[PDB]
Amino acid sequence: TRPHKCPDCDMAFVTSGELVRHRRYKHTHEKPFKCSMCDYASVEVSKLKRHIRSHTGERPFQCSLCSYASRDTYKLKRHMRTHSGEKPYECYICHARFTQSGTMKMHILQKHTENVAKFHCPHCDTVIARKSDLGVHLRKQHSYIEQGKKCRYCDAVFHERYALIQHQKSHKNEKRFKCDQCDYACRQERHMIMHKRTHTGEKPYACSHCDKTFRQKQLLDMHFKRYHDPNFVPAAFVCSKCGKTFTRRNTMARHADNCA
DNA sequence: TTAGCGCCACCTGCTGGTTAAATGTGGTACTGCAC
DNA sequence: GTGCAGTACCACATTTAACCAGCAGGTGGCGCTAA
Ligand code: NA
Ligand code: NA
Ligand SMILES: [Zn+2]
Ligand SMILES: [Zn+2]
Ligand SMILES: [Zn+2]
Ligand SMILES: [Zn+2]
Ligand SMILES: [Zn+2]
Ligand SMILES: [Zn+2]
Ligand SMILES: [Zn+2]
Ligand SMILES: [Zn+2]
Ligand SMILES: [Zn+2]
Repeated sequence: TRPHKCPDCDMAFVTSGELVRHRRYKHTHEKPFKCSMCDYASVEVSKLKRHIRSHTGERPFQCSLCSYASRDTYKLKRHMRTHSGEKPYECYICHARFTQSGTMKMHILQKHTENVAKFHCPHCDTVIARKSDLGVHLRKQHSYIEQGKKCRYCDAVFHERYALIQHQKSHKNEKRFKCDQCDYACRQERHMIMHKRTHTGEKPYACSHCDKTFRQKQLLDMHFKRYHDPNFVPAAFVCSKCGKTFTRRNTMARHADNCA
């Protein structure tokens, strides 16, 4: 039961080899064998093996059910959870199960904690929680475009999407449509079409029970509902101080406020 | 002693489905004015 | 009062990007063995 103990820390190990290796990890901090490619070194030979494999790209073990070959056995074991499911880790609050420990840690941090430090965009004012989400934001909004992208409503050309969106947000209080015969302007195409119809005098809309024609659909609907609906009675608003009748609402107030 | 192996975690990073905020559409009242 | 013309609400349908769980690559720590 742990014959050996580390003098400089609290760890106790059964064998001399295990305690020595623990001393290598935390106390000796030596680098006898490093990689032939870079300056990285390790304590165990298998760590240098997998580092060399990452340098070269060798995948020893292949998945039984899929076409994935892993450089390490633990990678294959974790991959097997894709086919088997079997989410080991469980949240202690919402009791949700997750396949990887990091997934559970991120879930608990971002779903059951209020004050969590967040990342700030180096180029814009947006604030994001996850660094991966920040990378997506940078790669989408802040990416550079060689060919550029013209503004939707002007001849301005931008290379960063964030700049393009910020420019296009300045055109949301503008009447692009302008009549060629007068100074009238509007924001929706239907209004411009109606104005040009009034300019030309065209009345495309026609009543189906009379000879009358209209320049707008709403006008024809109101005429039909008035002069072709026997069971219709107009709304009459009565002054509360004198009693005389008024049809439109605003006129009734115009009389009631000045009535005696 | 010592390399090998197995397990486990930690750290980092990418990626599609989900969803909620933002935004564009169009039906339908709603007034100003000329008659 | 009313019809025409232009405007104003606003419920609704897209649009878009953060949210989030699902994944994989590189490294650090430990417990035994057989070699
Ligand atoms: Na409109
Ligand atoms: Na996924
Ligand atoms: Zn120690
Ligand atoms: Zn190396
Ligand atoms: Zn598989
Ligand atoms: Zn949870
Ligand atoms: Zn940004
Ligand atoms: Zn513009
Ligand atoms: Zn005009
Ligand atoms: Zn009619
Ligand atoms: Zn009155």
